[PDB]
Amino acid sequence: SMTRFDVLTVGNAIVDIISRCNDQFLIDNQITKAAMNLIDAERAELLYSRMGPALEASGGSAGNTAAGVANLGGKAAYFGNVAADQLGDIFTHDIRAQGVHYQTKPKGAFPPTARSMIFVTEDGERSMNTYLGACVELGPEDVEADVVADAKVTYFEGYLWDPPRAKEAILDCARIAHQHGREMSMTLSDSFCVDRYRGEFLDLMRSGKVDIVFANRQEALSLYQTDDFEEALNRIAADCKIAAVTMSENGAVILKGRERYYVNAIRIREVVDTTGAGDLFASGFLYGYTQGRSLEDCGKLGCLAAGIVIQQIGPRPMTSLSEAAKQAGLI
Amino acid sequence: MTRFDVLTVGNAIVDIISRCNDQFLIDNQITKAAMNLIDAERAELLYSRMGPALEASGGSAGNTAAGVANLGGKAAYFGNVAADQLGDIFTHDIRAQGVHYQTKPKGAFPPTARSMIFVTEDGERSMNTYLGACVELGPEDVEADVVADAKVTYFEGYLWDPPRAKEAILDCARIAHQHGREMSMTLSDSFCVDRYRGEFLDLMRSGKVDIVFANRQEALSLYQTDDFEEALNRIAADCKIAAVTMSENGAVILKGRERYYVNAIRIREVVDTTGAGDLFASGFLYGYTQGRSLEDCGKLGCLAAGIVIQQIGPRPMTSLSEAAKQAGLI
Ligand SMILES: Nc1ncnc2c1ncn2[C@@H]1O[C@H](CO)[C@@H](O)[C@H]1O
Ligand SMILES: Nc1ncnc2c1ncn2[C@@H]1O[C@H](CO)[C@@H](O)[C@H]1O
Ligand SMILES: Nc1ncnc2c1ncn2[C@@H]1O[C@H](CO)[C@@H](O)[C@H]1O
Ligand SMILES: Nc1ncnc2c1ncn2[C@@H]1O[C@H](CO)[C@@H](O)[C@H]1O
Ligand SMILES: [K+]
Ligand SMILES: [K+]
Repeated sequence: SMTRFDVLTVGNAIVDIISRCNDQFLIDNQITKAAMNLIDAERAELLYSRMGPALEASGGSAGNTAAGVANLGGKAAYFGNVAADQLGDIFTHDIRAQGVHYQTKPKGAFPPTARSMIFVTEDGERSMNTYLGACVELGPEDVEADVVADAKVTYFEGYLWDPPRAKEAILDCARIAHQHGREMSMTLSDSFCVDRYRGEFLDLMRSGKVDIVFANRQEALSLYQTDDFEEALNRIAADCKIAAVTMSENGAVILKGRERYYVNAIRIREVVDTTGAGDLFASGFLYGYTQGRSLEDCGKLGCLAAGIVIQQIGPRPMTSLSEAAKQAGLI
Repeated sequence: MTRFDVLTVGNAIVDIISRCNDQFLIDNQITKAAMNLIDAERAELLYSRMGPALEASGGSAGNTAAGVANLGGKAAYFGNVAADQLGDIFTHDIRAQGVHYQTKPKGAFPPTARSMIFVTEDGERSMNTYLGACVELGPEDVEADVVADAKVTYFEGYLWDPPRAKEAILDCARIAHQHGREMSMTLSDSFCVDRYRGEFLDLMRSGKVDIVFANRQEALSLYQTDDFEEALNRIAADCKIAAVTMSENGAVILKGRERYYVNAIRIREVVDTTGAGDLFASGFLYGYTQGRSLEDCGKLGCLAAGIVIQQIGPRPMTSLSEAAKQAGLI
């Protein structure tokens, strides 16, 4: 039975730069609200010059998910490329300190470590502005084949389709994972990311390279270019073995063939910062999944972790998810 | 018209913040509630044992300048960072708050100072500081026109650790007083006071410092006494104005024989005490440079301090001017 890892995740290694803003700031700066907005180095400088005093926290969607799995008690690993700089050192420290295996080697100091300027509005929504930096170097050379072979699930970001060579690494992961009887999972990441790579994402699912897909409502609607959510659910269920579809305050639904399992969102005192919600939903789900739990219980664990992360600043819970899961009887 | 209300001078530091259990401090021989100086090797070692962290611009005087600006006052800062990413963060955050900050980095080594701050379940903070580029702060960093044009110049007792910062401070005191401005200092930390007791007393008695900030522990340390009433009597005799904080018991402001007691504000929970004294000084000095009564200066200080301890991060993320308006202090 013994496997070295429950979950390997693969993504853009990013440090977040976080500030609260008013609604007008997003309009003035033509930032798309609630989305991941890619930016070049010049725009990164410009936006930073306009940003208020900030807090820094290690981020990266898949990075956050790996950290969450480790926090819950699972065995996690991560592939993602930073630079040999202070931001890279922060990223390396934080993920390793959480007890995630992280061994991707920087290639030099330039391009520098990716950062995302995340603007949080009063409603708690987050709008991200990401300079990919050293993420553009992630490639097949960064696949630790022994780790993929020894991970129950390898999970990756749709966001990896933006940098040039990351997709080649992911295809290598899929080959190795499936040769060793493991499963592959992806998140659709962002509705505009889906707009960019819709055909390629559908191909990953239909060809069986991806077994388990994570989406939110917006991403699922985007995937099929529909405004009919019921259509989106029917189609996603036909395109992948298992789909986990989140619906913000309305909880989540897990699909497997004709099976549907609806889960409620937890009670929130107040939505502080939604950054990381989907990532931590994936942590909870994948932790449950690799512990042999029912699909419903995987959904419950996802909703618990996501509800915790949106009540704090920072994309990675600072409290014990295992303790919260125990208190909730999810164990 | 004067360009600045408050110029502060201190060690420019980025904070690296994590919550820990009580045993961690014991295992690592970290003095609880204190500023613990560390070398580069110890910084690497402690970081290797620290959990996932959050980074936020810090530096005691940096936080104070940011708080004055937040309240609506006009603030400037002198402090030295390196030409590196942490220095860029520090530079951005203080300038983004509307603080004049023009100190030029001198190189990439030593790198920008950082302090690993461990917050225990009681909200207490224990700081472990590698001074880095702070050791390079000297007289060359004094913007004489800024000192000349600031109502109050305020500095950290912490500046007595790096080698040449005290020379910059003596130059500031000269310029400030030549232009009829006032000088202020904070005693910073009780162990810092133990290190520089005689020098601090000399700054006060010689008139180089006009307004002194202390907490209870610092005041007791200054006179090596267990008697808080003795410490208050003595500190009042040694400086023109003393502002002495007493944590949950508020503060007392002393001027000659005058004493003004002020209450702590009501709080939801002590999340992280980092910055409490810094922000008390922000509120006090903001009030002081707006011509407010010493009691109202104390009340502004207690408001700002009470806000900062209810959040993670040494610099309030909320509007202090709005809070002051709501509390009817402005
Ligand atoms: N292009 C990107 N790829 C992967 N993660 C990203 C991207 N932009 C922002 N993020 C991360 O998304 C997280 C929230 O899901 C943040 O912690 C942030 O670092
Ligand atoms: N407003 C909200 N209230 C409760 N949970 C939420 C909210 N927004 C997001 N979530 C949680 O985050 C997940 C992904 O958005 C959801 O499935 C849900 O569990
Ligand atoms: N040696 C030091 N000099 C000045 N400020 C410091 C020192 N060590 C820690 N600090 C700062 O003290 C602040 C809290 O008062 C923290 O934000 C931290 O950066
Ligand atoms: N427990 C507390 N409750 C309210 N205010 C506090 C507390 N601890 C410290 N402070 C504030 O911070 C200042 C410096 O410690 C005090 O004068 C006080 O105003
Ligand atoms: K969050
Ligand atoms: K604080």
